[PDB]
Amino acid sequence: SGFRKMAFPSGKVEGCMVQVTCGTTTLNGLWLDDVVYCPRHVICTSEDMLNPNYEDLLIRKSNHNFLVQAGNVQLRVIGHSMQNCVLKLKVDTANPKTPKYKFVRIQPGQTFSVLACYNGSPSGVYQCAMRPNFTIKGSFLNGSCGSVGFNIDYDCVSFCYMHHMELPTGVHAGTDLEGNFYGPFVDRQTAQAAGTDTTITVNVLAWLYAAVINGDRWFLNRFTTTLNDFNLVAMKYNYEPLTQDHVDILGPLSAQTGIAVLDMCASLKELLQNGMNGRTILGSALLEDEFTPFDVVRQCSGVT
Amino acid sequence: SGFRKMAFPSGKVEGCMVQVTCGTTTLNGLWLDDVVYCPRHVICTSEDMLNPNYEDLLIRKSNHNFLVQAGNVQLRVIGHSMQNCVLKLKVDTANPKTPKYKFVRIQPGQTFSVLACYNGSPSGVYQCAMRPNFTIKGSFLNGSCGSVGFNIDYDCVSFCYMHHMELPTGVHAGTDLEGNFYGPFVDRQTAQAAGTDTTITVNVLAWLYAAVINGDRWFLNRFTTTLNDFNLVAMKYNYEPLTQDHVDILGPLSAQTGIAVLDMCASLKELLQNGMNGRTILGSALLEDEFTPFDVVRQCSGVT
Ligand SMILES: O=C(Nc1cnccc1CO)[C@@H]1COc2ccc(Cl)cc21
Ligand SMILES: O=C(Nc1cnccc1CO)[C@@H]1COc2ccc(Cl)cc21
Repeated sequence: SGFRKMAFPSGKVEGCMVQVTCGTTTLNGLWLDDVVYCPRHVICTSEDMLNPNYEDLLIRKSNHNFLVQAGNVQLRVIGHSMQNCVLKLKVDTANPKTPKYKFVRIQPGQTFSVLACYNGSPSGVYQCAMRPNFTIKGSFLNGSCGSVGFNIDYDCVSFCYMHHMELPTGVHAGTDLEGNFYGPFVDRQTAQAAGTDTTITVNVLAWLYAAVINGDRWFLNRFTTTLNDFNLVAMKYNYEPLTQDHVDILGPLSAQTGIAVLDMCASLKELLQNGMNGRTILGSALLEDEFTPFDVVRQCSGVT
Repeated sequence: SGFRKMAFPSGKVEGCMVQVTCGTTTLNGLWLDDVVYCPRHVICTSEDMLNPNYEDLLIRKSNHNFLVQAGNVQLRVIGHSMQNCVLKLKVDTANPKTPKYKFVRIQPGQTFSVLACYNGSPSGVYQCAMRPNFTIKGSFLNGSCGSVGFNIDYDCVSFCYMHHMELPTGVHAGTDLEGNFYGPFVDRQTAQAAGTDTTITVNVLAWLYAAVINGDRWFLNRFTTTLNDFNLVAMKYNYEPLTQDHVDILGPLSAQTGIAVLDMCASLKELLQNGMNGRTILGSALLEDEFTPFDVVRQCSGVT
């Protein structure tokens, strides 16, 4: 009973957080095995962030300039390299708390948990979606750079995001763990356009299924629609066009509830065209798109 | 930049979760030092839950009937006692992962994080408020009993909630860590009235301050109100009456933003009387009451 915006338990990731300091800049690093990963802009001053030449800035740094600390534990840096927008600091000690892990580049519309950190110390955990425009709407202040996003599949942490920047619009941008930005962003203090964003249709439908499962059913109607008709409505309301691949991933929810995917699309069509009429769905007065169909299945079945 | 419903990092609590089995019933326990705490209904069958005589049911149980497991680790039970609605199982080994901790009974309107667990394994973490009627609107399925709610103040975990029951309305009830229920509830399968609930006014005001801090300002107006006038509106809309104690705790947010508490009350008054007019505040289309003023200060300053 009930449905919440749930994050993965963060313990496995907390054990990996370290503080990295280079010169006067301090941010967070991720210590996995004998490597610490962090945003390459740890090597910049504020003066450098205008248009940093990272290759030249890194050439002025030696292993001993990267101060890495995990609480009392001071790590000895024996190598450094830049890969895209991340620095990889080789340390002489493998992290004893390294969980089973993978580095994954997530697709837009997928969800993940963020462990917000400051000075290498975890402050909170929240779940969010990678927007279709490759930004995330997080909660990050100065010092949060290097905080990571992840998913967990039994004992394996799949790291998918490392925080780098807040855009002038207040939304967030970052990279995968190989240092490649999600979206068109560059690690420089310049105003940068985030694309037109859309609502993640398949996630809204998944959440409507979660609502029916939990007893919020008022939005179910006597109608049906087609993918074509539904996509005309999706385009009008800036929703992602629904494909057969999205219908296929909604199969388990359709099977469990007995509500055909296109019938749920007709409920979503009516909600887009008429609004919620002052009512709520799972405690929300808007259509929620931060739950994937897999998240709904996991939460509704009790997966650990 | 940004404001999210953030939970505390759950690692310190994950290290305390164990599975407790008595007969055919399995639920979660909390292993702190050499004691495992769990709901006393672990000693019931479904047949017993109608009107259990817990004293008589526990008399039929010996230490060896309580099977406590923490992954591979099997714990040896050397004592058992019932305190209110919790069982305390003394084990021969202190939990090496016991964090610094306290047991606290929270007040209605306070917030905390829940680590939802099944079979002693953590599945997710979310933040919620203890409703003014002493229920919580969580996400719990069968097997989640014994999952705990907590807050963290630097290195100290204050445990405040242990999950026991889902009411027929789909809301949740549980106890403090001394086994005293929050609210009028009893651990028996009988339909039980949860009181009339109200919206946590001081938390809505705190969240409006968080909104202004983050740039959502459209709801600020040219008006002011008084505590008396505001409380007539609060009563009409089923909000908690605002007191000077609530105004006092909003002091830091008022000081930081320069918006007097009674001016923010006039914005809240206009939102109650006129609705949101199809607009949103911090990504919500309703007035959010699950952030306390302390939560807003912590999140807006970056506390670890
Ligand atoms: O954005 C930043 N930090 C930040 C991140 N998240 C949240 C807040 C902040 C600073 O208030 C810094 C300041 O400007 C740049 C430009 C490029 C990069 Cl890669 C990083 C930064
Ligand atoms: O409520 C329960 N479990 C539960 C909790 N949270 C979520 C779901 C469930 C079961 O679906 C069980 C079944 O009925 C009773 C009556 C009294 C108590 Cl103390 C416990 C229980």
